Amino acid sequence: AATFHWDDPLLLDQQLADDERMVRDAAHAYAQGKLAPRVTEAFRHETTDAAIFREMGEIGLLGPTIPEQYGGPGLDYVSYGLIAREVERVDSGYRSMMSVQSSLVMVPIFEFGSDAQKEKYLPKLATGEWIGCFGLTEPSMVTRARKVPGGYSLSGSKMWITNSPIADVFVVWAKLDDGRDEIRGFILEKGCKGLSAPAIHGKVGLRASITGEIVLDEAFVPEENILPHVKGLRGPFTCLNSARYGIAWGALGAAESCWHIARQYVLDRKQFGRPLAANQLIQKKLADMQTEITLGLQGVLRLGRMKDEGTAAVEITSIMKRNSCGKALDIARLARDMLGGNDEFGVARHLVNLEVVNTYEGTHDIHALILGRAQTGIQAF
Amino acid sequence: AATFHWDDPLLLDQQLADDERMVRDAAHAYAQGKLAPRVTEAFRHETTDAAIFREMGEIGLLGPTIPEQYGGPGLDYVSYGLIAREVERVDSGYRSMMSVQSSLVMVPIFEFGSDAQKEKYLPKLATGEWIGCFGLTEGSMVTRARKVPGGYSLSGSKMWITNSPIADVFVVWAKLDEDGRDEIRGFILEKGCKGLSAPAIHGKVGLRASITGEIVLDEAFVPEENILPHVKGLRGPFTCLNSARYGIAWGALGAAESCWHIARQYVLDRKQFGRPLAANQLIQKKLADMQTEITLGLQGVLRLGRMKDEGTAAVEITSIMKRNSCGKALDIARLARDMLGGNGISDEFGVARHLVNLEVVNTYEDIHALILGRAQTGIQA
Amino acid sequence: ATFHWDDPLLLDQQLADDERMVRDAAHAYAQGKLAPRVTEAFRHETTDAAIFREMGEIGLLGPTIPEQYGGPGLDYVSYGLIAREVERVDSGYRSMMSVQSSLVMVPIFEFGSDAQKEKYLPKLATGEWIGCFGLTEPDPGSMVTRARKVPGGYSLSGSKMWITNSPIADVFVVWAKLDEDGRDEIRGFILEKGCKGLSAPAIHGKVGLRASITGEIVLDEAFVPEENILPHVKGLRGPFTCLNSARYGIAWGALGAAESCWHIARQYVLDRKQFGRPLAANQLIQKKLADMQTEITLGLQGVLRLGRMKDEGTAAVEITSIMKRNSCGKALDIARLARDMLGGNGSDEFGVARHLVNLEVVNTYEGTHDIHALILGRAQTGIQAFF
Amino acid sequence: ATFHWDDPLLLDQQLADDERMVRDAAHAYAQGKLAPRVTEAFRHETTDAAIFREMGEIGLLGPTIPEQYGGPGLDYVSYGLIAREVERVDSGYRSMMSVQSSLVMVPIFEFGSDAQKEKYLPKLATGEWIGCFGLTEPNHGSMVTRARKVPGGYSLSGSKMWITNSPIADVFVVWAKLDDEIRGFILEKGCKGLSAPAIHGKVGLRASITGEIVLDEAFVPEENILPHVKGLRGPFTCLNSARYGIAWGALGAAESCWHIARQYVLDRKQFGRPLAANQLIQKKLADMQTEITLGLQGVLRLGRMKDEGTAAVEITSIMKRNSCGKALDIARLARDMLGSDEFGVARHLVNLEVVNTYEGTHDIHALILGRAQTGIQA
Repeated sequence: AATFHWDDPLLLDQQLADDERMVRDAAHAYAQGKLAPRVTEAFRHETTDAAIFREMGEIGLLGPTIPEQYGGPGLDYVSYGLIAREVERVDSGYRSMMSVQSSLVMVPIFEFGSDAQKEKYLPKLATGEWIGCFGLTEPSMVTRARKVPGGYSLSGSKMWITNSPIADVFVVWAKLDDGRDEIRGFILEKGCKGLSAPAIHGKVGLRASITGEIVLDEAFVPEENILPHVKGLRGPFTCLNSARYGIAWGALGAAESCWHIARQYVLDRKQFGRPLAANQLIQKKLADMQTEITLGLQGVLRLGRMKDEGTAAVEITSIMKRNSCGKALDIARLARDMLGGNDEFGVARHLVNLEVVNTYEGTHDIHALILGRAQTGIQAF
Repeated sequence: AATFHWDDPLLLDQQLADDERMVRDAAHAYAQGKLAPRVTEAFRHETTDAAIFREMGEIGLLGPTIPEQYGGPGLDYVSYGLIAREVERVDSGYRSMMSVQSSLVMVPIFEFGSDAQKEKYLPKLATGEWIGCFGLTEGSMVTRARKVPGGYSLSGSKMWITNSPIADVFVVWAKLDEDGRDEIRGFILEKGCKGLSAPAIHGKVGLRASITGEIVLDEAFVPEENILPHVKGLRGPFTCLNSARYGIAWGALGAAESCWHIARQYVLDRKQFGRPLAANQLIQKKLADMQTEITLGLQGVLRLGRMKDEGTAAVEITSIMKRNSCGKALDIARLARDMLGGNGISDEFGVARHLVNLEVVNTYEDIHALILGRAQTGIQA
Repeated sequence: ATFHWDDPLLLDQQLADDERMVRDAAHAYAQGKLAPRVTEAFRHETTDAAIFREMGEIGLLGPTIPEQYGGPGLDYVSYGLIAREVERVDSGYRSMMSVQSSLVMVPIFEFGSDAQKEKYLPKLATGEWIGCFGLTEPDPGSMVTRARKVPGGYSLSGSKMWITNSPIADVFVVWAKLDEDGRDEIRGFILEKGCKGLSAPAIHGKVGLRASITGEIVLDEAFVPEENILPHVKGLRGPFTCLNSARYGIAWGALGAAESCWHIARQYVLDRKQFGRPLAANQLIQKKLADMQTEITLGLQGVLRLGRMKDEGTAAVEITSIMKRNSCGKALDIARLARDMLGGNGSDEFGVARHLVNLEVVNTYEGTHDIHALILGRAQTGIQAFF
Repeated sequence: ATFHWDDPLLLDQQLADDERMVRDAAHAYAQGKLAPRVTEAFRHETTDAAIFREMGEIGLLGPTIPEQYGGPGLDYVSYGLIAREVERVDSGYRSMMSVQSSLVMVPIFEFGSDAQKEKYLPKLATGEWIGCFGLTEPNHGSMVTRARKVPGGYSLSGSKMWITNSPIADVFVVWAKLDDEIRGFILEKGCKGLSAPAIHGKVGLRASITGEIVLDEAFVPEENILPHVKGLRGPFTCLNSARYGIAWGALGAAESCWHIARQYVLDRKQFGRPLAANQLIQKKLADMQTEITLGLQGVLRLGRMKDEGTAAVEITSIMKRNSCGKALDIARLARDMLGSDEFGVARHLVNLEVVNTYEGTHDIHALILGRAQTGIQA
């Protein structure tokens, strides 16, 4: 008769290749060892210790799928997932910091940049010497690029850019007018005249990470700084799609923490002679947590394997990001409502983080509509 | 480059061996061909239909995991599930009939029986020549076996026994006191044997397409050669139930898919405000939830099926999958029912049949939440 | 003061003495005459047309219709109360009644000529004449039933589907488009049983509402004299006023079916044991019982207050959306809750299963759960989201 | 007739003229004085005991207490409308007020001596004296805080936890065992052996100052024990009265979330139109509207029943449980709609998460109600 691992019912551990398991082990060791002791004060006062980029770099956690050639650790998509799951187990803020370097900065430069851009930027982003941000979202994009001698002059604002006040490297999307008017990507650097990055304070969720603007006022960008190999929606969206995948895995790490913190709490606490764990209702909730996490992980894992094999279409990412974020939130709320205080209150932190996460990279509802269109051939917006 | 399959987002078809695809397609052809034309009649009138057993036996779908040595098709657990899903895709009542034969009759005989019992019973059960049934419901059981000359005499009633009013072979579990210990033992019986009655139950709300009844034991004589020698206690009926719940977890997903596909076609065909129903955001969200929940549920039963084939699967996992599958199928059936208008005459009101079937299935035994609550906490409620 | 678990807010004390007496008479009739019928009627899909006369005699047909025309001249609160008592037994019987009242008597009274009113209403009040309402076709703006002017009146061709009472109806109120002067508008026409070109075949093998006979209305150039056209309404206003009336009684009725499933569930857990303990003492069971009580209790406050506002003419049509959506949704959740609490498979308790399939149709008829959400959303925002 | 999206059942029209005045009085104060404070007060867990002064001035404290003792002599419906308007701004503010009214003034008025009543009620009423209520103990009816008879007459030892208002209280209503039964004792700021230190770093209710009560053989003069209550009836009476106020207040918080969510979807655009054009959005809006609309009928009728004398205690269980659960769901719906003023919702949300869980995580009101239906305890 087989052992039952309640904490891994389907033995995900045995579904992994050994280098994958050991990437997971390293990320785990790092987050629990270096981020967990930081998290309570950092979230409380809204502090980001940028040395974190430098830290994840040293052990090869920045841009996991980027080839060794360009300074990356040359890992697969399953490994990218496991890393994100381990970092978010501690805090979603720290997962975002990492999501931005990997998917929103390193990925566009690798996929759409020339050989010189890749050689100049990727090695230093891989180590965390250089910190990246990604400028898409604005306060139908308005930000413009006008051809000038030597390159391009950019004007417009981006808003809600994580990493931007501390960023070395900016991947900015703007419309460039041929007679056709299309979306292009540009690489900018800290120090470029016309480039501002004011910080943003007061966030309710993701408070462990720092966010800001990118303000452009005729910021000169040379010819060698336009991403040569992409035009239109493809650029920004390939980035978002990569990020959603890590977010799919990450939210599940958050969900596991809440689940474990709830589980221990009811083992520990008592009402009317018995530990809370004796309660029938309590056991249904714990069974719900375990079930949804268990299925979610098979979901993201399978997506990882398909992405690795090139058989994964983009709508699968809607399923998993929507599912992980939605279920993680449900689990955080269940866990929250199981607590009677006003320490094990890390749960309250995970909860407000997940409230934000479920709102970014596409709402729960817009992902539903993506699946609805793919099922019906009818757009509902 | 990779195409999306709304009907199989994760490409489960590609996660199978061509072997298991052919087993799946064979069961599909049978069920759509032979069972589907019957079902509305059989459900509405709670008809007694037995020719299904030969039909599935001929094509080697009865007792899939029983070796060829005893007339079985020697298949694995993954293939069992695929067959069960395909039968339930038509009706849970038919899947039920088939579940008794394979899991609750051929399985205990094969596992706990003597060689002679195995060659007497299994090959006739395998072809459907003999219809089996399973007497458990009435650890604290009241049905009793007494030591007598040349064997045992049995007394008691078994309630809600599917296939019983038409069975040729009865696997009855009764308590036997001997030497001081009062353990649980299993017994084989045959049709038309003195002291044995199998009267029917009519007027069921669900599972109507399947004949159910009682087993009535009035000091019924059983030879020594008919007591299952290799099991006493819990492990006897538990083994069978575990096997059945594996099949059920797979089967409920089939019924869930029927409701989903029916609801999807219906909202594409039906128009309101000059516009297909499928154009509505509210409709699309529902279709996204159905697709999500089935897709994850199918990865769940796939993994478990692979884990059983490698002896890596603890019994608690089965509780996860059976609970999830049945739960989610019912929600989906309710979602689909609530999406339809009109009342009973169209094909789409196959949803209503599936619905009441699943209401029975979901409450037949929250036994599984508790099993899992205890597996996590150690504490029983 | 003590607790009434069955009536926490003592709704019984919020009623007027006449309203209370009207309720007890509806209770006495439903329990005495309808309860003994319902199990076989539902199982065999039989409707005893004699029910309509029984209902007529005691003033349950067109409760709000004036005594001039045979109605008992009662207030809206009393109408609701009547619908709750009938639906306590079966939604199929409440259906029969709400059709006669809101979908037949109401439109003739409100829109008809003096001549039509006196010709039709008294016999619909006694139940001598059975009515049915022809709007739904195989939303009303996309209607294809067509009336065309001929010498002496109109010719009607089209098809109506899922029409309760139609196979046994003496009176048919049929909605059809008529191009006239400038505009193609919706008109209501009265038809009698026997009329040439008019057929009402029954529909058989329903999943829900099996206790009420339902059918079609098939018009094949059926002649309608000028005297049979509702003179005093055009367009959506016609069908809608009737539906608003029907939804009000449906919103009260559904709480009746909810109450039955609640009472049945509670008695069951009082009787059954599990692991040596009465099912009643389980915590989760008590949570479900508390949810049922709460939703019913609040749902009743809602429909009563709606009842009051209508009687004093302060109620807008949107408040009917709230209470129809709420009563039906909550009643369905409660029916599902009760069903999931029982083991077995088909007895007295599987009266719940009857109430359940009934409520599944009810939730789906006279505007879906979602359609009423969208009426409410539009009223809150000024932006229509229907299409 | 005209439809009122924001008051579909015309609750205005169900209230007496003086009841509508008291509501608006509380509304005016809340929006005028409390709303401009709340963001900073909440964010930095600062409380301004001036609120007691301002509420006492306009008679919002102990609203059901007779004019004879300095209260406004109002009815239960009025208390409810007051709770609702304060919580509309913040659950923390409502909490401080609800302690003053239901957990201090009510037991003194109900169980006290005429002299205790004359000393404390008037100063509590004006908010010159700030009160608090000592029942809940660190780990725990069967409490451990005990009174033993000394010479005239009592010595109390024990601890009480999560006590709102304590670090700023003038008056302390403590429940202790004495033989063996539960009794209430009045202590005042200054009594030797009595300490009320603050609890900092709360997730929710951050706008109400909270603390503990530590009694180290604190002496209570014999004149200070409540003479007219023994056992469970004492603390329960206070809790039942407070639950009633919370039942109204939770709806006020729910209303703000609904109104904030509504305006947000009206103001914000996506794909060329307002969010409010989305079907998924309108259904949420319709649910919020329905549950609030119904919840209000429920607490209004309960109010009228209290004023009549026709309400058992179990009804308060239905309404508190409903109001808190529904308010919390609505707050979460509202949170999940937002992409700033609007984030008043996140504050209402953390408040409602605390408020819903305050009486244990095992749903005591379901059981009270289940018991009441079956006759069989859980």
